[PDB]
Amino acid sequence: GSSTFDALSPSPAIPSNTDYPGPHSFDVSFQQSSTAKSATWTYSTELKKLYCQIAKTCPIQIKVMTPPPQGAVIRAMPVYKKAEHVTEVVKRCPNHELSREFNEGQIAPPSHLIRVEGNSHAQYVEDPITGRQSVLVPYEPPQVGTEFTTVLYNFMCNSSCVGGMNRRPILIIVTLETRDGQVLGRRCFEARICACPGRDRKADEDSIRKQQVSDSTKNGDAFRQNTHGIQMT
Ligand SMILES: [Zn+2]
Repeated sequence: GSSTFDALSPSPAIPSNTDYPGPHSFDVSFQQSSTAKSATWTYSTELKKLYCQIAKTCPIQIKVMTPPPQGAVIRAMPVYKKAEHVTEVVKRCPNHELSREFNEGQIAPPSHLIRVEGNSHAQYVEDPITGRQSVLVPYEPPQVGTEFTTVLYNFMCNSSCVGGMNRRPILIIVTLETRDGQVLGRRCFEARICACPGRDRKADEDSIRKQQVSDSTKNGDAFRQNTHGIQMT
C-alpha cells in the first residue's frame, strides 16, 4: 500500500491520562522517603511527579478497595506529554540501542524502554498500528500485612540522551484490565530521569514556599490590620 498510514485515515490513536477509579477504585501512589543523596527515586505529593535515575528500581504501589478479578493484568506504557508529541512513538537512542540486547536468561530485553523487575511472567507487546511499546504482568494479591500491590519498574534510557527521551518529558499510564479486554480503572503519573532526583524534588518545593509567605504567630492578632507598604517591590 502506498498510503503507508500517516495520511488522511485511519488517524493515529491518542491515549488519554484521564483518571478513572472505576468499580474497584484503582489508584496509584509512590512511597515517600527522606531527601537522601544519590536517591534512586523520590516523589512529591504536592506536584504528583516522580524523579528517577537510569537503571534504578522504582517500586510503585496500586491501591484498590477490593482485589481485581483473577486473570486480570496490569499494563504500563510511555507516551509524550503534549498532543504534538503523543502521536510520535518513544524509542531507543542510536548509541544505547546499538548495545547488545543480551536477552539470554533475561526477562526484560533492552529493546523496551520500560522493564519489570521480580516477575518471571513479564512480557512486552507492540501496538500494531501506532508503534507504541508497553509491558504487561499478571496482578497478584496484595502483599501480606498490607492492602496494596507492588510492581517494580526499570528505565533503560535517561531524559537527556538524544534519540530516545530527547529532552522531551513524557507521561506513564498504568491501567487495570480484565482478561477479556475490558478496562476496570486507569491512573497516570509524570516521570523524569535526571542526575539527582533528590535535587529536582527539592527545587520545585522551594518555588512554592517562596510564592507563599507565612504570618508569624508572635502576636495573637494585628491591632491595625493595615496592608500599607509594598508586598513584593
Ligand atoms: Zn538513551
